[PDB]
Amino acid sequence: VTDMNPDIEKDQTSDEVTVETTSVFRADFLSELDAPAQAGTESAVSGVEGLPPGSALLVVKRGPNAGSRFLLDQAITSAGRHPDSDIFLDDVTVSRRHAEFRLENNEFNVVDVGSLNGTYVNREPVDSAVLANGDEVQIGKFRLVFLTGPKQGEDDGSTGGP
Repeated sequence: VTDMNPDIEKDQTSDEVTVETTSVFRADFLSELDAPAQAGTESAVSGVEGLPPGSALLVVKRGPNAGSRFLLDQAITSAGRHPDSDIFLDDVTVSRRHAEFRLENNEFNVVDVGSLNGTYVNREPVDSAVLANGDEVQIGKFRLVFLTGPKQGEDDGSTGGP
């Protein structure tokens, strides 16, 4: 103890405990959200928001880790602080998982199991909310919006030449 070259005979002042709780901050209570501003935007060239190739994903728009996603290409992914799952958000903020996006009834959903910062989905706490088009979920302290091909049915159309 007191390693890393004992020549550094310096501490803060005292104390030892700092990370007793998985890290708290930013969560869907005070900041990021602020107003019901829903961003109706597609992924530039598209093809990764309206995706029905047997896969769908929630993607964290922005929020501490940001840039992330639940891959629901498999029947269920653990979402949050994860050494090994799929959706890891910094792996420092969430109680291992806020949710696991379980596919039941052909629908992917977020199952709240208690996340450290707090669980919300569209400003409301739920049990298991369906992967939807454009809506976003709070896991810990990140804003995670989900997209998928399924929406209103897919009638298919290759005929579109004016």
